[PDB]
Amino acid sequence: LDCLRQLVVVLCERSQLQDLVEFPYVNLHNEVVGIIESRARAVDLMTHNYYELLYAFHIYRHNYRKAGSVMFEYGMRLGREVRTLRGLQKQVNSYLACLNCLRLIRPEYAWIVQPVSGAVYERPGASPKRNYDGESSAVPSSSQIEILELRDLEKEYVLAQTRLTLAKHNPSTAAIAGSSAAEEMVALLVQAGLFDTAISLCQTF
Amino acid sequence: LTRQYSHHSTVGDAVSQLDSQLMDITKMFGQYADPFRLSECKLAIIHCAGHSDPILVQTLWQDIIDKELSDSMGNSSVDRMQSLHLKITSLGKIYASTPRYFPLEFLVKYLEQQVCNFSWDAGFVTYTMQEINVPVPKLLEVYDHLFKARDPWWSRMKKPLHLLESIYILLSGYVQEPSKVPSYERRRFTTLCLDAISCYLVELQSMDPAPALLNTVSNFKSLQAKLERLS
Amino acid sequence: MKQDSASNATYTVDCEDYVHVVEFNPFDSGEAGSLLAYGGISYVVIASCRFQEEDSTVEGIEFKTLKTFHHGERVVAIAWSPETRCDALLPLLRFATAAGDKKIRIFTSDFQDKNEYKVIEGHSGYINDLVFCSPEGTDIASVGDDHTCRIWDLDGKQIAMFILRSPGMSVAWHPEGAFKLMVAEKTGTIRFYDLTTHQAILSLESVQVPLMSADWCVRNTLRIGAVAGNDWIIWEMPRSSYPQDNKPAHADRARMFRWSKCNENVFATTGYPGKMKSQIAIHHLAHPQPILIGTAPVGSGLSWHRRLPLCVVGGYRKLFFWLTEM
Repeated sequence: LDCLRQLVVVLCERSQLQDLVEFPYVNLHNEVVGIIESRARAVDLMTHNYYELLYAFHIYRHNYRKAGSVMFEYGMRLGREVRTLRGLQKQVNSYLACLNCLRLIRPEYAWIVQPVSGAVYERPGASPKRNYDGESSAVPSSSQIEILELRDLEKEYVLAQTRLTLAKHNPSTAAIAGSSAAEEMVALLVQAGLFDTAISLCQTF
Repeated sequence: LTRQYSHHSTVGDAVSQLDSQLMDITKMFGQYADPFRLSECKLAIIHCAGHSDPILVQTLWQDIIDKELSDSMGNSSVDRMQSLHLKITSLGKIYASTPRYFPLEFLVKYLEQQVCNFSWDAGFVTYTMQEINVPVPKLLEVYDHLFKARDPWWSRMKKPLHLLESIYILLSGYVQEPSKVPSYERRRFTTLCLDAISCYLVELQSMDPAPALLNTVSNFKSLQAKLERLS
Repeated sequence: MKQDSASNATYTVDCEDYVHVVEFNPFDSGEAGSLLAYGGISYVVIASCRFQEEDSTVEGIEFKTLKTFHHGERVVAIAWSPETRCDALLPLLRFATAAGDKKIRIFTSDFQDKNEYKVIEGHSGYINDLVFCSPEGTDIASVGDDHTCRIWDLDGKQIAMFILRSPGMSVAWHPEGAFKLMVAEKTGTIRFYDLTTHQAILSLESVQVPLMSADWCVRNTLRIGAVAGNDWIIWEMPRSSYPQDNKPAHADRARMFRWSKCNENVFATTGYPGKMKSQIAIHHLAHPQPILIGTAPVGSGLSWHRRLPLCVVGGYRKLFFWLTEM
């Protein structure tokens, strides 16, 4: 596992991404995915392409479901962390890539698994959140799991696309648009004068 | 000359000549700094002249270290360590801003060899370089290079884990005080430390299982878990 | 579309004349800089090279011409004597050249006024390669198109002669063994001779022909490398007379093969000089592809620096240097 961690790091630093995708990883596949996911979680979203690598890695092995899940996680993190015009454009592209992956799957299996919005992803290696009394707060033992269907991903895609259309029309709004709920986004589109996009958003939500 | 060579018959004449006029750097080097083996004054001369010979600079730093270690031979191991620390910190604060006259990789390598030779604290070089204001990321880059170079010297000295002990002390100091690294680079630096520790743990697993090696592996796993809380 | 990203040379030095051969001194000259010789149309130039990788006081490459010898003929091969020393109270420069007139010339110099050369005659064909005996420095081996390998003293007397079955293309002394000689023949046969017994010890056969160059690995005396046809070929002795590795080197034939003097797994090859550019390929045995691909205008010679993973090739009026990572 430590040699595998070293191999994945050195190949990513050398930009030898093809070899990393083509290797068979007999029984080590989940550990490689876990290492690249842990690094994709630790690194800045604008400087290194680890989500695009995880996506290429899953597409090459015909694992369209995990490929969709990774690109959806990428789109969600871009929406939270990178409130720039370029971040919103990458977010729309990652949700489109997710939708395309799920459309290649049979409709019966076309669902992604998410921990509910508010599940603290403890950064692996964050000091345990101590209460005021210095005790380790017991991990809330129910990461409620939300199952997202293709229709809910289409709503999130339309919401990201409407955020991008507003940010393209006024680049100063990109910071506000990135956090706006569907209701706030209708109010912002109406202020800009983008009524058809506001109507389309009202119909979808 | 007055302090170190007071008993030498030629020093009275040399001192009177040095009072009688301002001298050119070339004359100071060839007539005084060279004959009297004044390696600190030779280093100051080549710095002032803008003359850059990396081999000469390393030799002069070696002569300064070896002279300080020779002059202190009558003292306790702790006093010898402290004398060398004060010497290297004083000169390091002058030259560390000018990398052509402060050969950091040579100095770290050479001082770590002296720490092994005298059985000093493995923290000594890491502490001395931090007091000079050598950046923690730059010091880690040097130790990572020295470790990856696989110098047979460390195995011959029966101290193959020494550089990893110095790396552990350096990174433990960063984990205790993350303000030693500027806030804008801290996240990037913590990721570089996690990747480097992962590499060191893989190499330690390839070595023969000794009690010292198992302790080093435990220390690096503990350090990894502390760095993951700082990222 | 893989754009073969031909790497630019790490360093380039301009020369006064065309470079037809270049050789680093493989021996310790006691100077801080590496001695280099290059042969032109009518001259041999001796230079010192210092690199920033060995000396932090140098920015890039310091190249200094030390001496130019009038030769009168086109130089084809150069061999350094192990007695060559520049740091001595009496410096001694000694090297041998083979030229277009089929003669060997031994040059001896003190870098001052004492500049002497001896002419050695006896080859009836072109001399393709020549080398000094490394450890004693007293003897020169040479091979040529007359189907002979010849051994000469410094006095130009022929000590020994071996009759070959085809043109001799390369010659190398055993790095640790004063009486062991490798001779590579154009038909693909590499022979080992013992000079005490005057017998062939062993032979290797290349899977391709013509064999154009062979080199004995200094860091691993069991390894022989060569170029034949389009491929490079490696043998590991005494395990087999069959090659351990055979792989494509160049599309339009391989010309030169040389081992790195600092790494037993690194070697360079050169392609045949085409009309415009020669390819240079640096290989590492752990990799299926060259680690570096360079180009020189009409590539001439191939030599390795003694300590650095740095190779040199002459081309037109220039020397081109490529550094590889270790």
